[PDB]
Amino acid sequence: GSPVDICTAKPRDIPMNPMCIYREQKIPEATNRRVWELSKANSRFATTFYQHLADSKNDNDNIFLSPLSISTAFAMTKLGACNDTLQQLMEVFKFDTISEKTSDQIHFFFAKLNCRLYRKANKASKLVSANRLFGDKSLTFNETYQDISELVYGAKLQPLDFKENAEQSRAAINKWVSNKTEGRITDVIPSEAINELTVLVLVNTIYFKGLWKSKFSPENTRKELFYKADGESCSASMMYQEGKFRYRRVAEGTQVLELPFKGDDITMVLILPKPEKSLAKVEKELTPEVLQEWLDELEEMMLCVHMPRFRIEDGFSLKEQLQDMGLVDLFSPEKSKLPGIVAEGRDDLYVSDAFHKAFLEVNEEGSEAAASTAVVIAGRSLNPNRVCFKANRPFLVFIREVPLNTIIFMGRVANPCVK
Ligand SMILES: *[C@@H]1O[C@H](CO)[C@@H](O[C@@H]2O[C@H](CO)[C@@H](O[C@@H]3O[C@H](CO)[C@@H](O)[C@H](O)[C@@H]3O)[C@H](O)[C@H]2NC(C)=O)[C@H](O)[C@H]1NC(C)=O
Ligand SMILES: *[C@@H]1O[C@H](CO)[C@@H](O[C@@H]2O[C@H](CO)[C@@H](O)[C@H](O)[C@H]2NC(C)=O)[C@H](O)[C@H]1NC(C)=O
Ligand SMILES: *[C@@H]1O[C@H](CO)[C@@H](O[C@@H]2O[C@H](CO)[C@@H](O)[C@H](O)[C@H]2NC(C)=O)[C@H](O)[C@H]1NC(C)=O
Repeated sequence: GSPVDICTAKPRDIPMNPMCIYREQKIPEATNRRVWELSKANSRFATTFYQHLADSKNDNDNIFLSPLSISTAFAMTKLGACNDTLQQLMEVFKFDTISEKTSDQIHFFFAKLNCRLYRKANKASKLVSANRLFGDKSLTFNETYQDISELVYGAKLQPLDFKENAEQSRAAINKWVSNKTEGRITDVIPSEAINELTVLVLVNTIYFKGLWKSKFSPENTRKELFYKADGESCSASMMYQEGKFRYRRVAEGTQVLELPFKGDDITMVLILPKPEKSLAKVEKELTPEVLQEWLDELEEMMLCVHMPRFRIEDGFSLKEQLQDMGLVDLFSPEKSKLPGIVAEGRDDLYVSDAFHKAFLEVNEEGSEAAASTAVVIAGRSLNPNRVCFKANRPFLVFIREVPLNTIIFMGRVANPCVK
């Protein structure tokens, strides 16, 4: 190619100029100060956004998003944003809660994170991204932007004929995502979500395929009762397994359990509150630092584990939620301001809509693995010598990249029962 591999390259190289500027804390040994802060930022938007979304939903619904996906997709947007259609971004995404050093070169450090993130040991531990911008052809996009994107995020903007071929462009965008996601994330943008009036469109999804470092034996899976919040219970395929796992019983009996994937770089963390206590309180108590304290406190332990098969997922229309959180100008044709993408080809450029889509399907094998069918037996005698961690009541769920300490996925399994 022409430029230098961004991953190895430092800031003292690759001239990155954003048309608009916005200008100890015990960090673990062997850590990139800059990346670490940036992450500290994403995890804030994470819990924040999760809680806000959780209020809108009902304690009996499953939840699932990818804070990293969105933080990433919108960072792109802000590559060429300005004024309020920038301050808001920075504020909403917590980028203004880190050093001016990091808060400045956010695209650089996001590039670095993406580097340690999407490279690979491509074992049974894969992680594919699919974030992209779609704007109408009837506009000339700043090529500076275009280049920087491709290098930092690697996608550049994409012009589609919205004004004359919406349903065709819809299929275009759709057939792009149902690609990067190995024909798995299908129908990102729904019909009538894009019309001849669509200006700028934002899509963003993350896909994770992986196998448990310590799989469950299908012969141990069983039909047991999962008690929902509304007091009513239901049958679920409870998976069983006994081994040493990082565990931690925190405040008020809430248990934290970590199950790593082949590689130990990606893991699923469960936050399970005791039978009586409500997940709602825990969710409200959730702060980036609390989660961190819990993670560090973890200690390998020999335990008995009951976890059920399940699939949580959700196609998001962030526009609503985000602005409701304070992200306004960007979605407003009048107030927006993205001089970084278009000077003013056909006037006011703004994000018509933003589409999210993430899903998790766990079983004996791993995430997005080989499902089984062997008729699930019933009943389960009590394990002698020891009780047991049982996710037979609403629990939290986080899919994290450990080295980079980044929350890739977060959700709630409030009801995993027979679909
Ligand atoms: C296409 O968009 C890019 C940004 O997305 C534009 O980048 C230009 O980069 C230069 C780098 O030097 C900026 O210079 C300014 O320097 C002063 C120094 O006092 C600083 O205070 C400013 O914050 C800024 O870094 C420049 O502002 C920025 N765009 C401009 C000229 O405003 C690029 O110029 C765009 N190209 C086109 C054809 O519009
Ligand atoms: C960002 O905001 C600043 C201040 O709110 C803008 O600066 C003013 O822009 C108006 C044009 O609407 C000029 O008439 C003023 O002279 C500018 N400064 C003053 C004296 O208020 C700035 O233009 C905005 N950036 C853009 C163009 O997006
Ligand atoms: C996603 O769809 C397929 C993945 O199943 C990709 O396959 C390529 O398809 C294009 C035509 O769209 C061919 O020119 C390539 O030769 C195919 N193989 C390659 C090089 O990957 C396709 O590129 C992806 N993109 C889209 C828009 O569907």
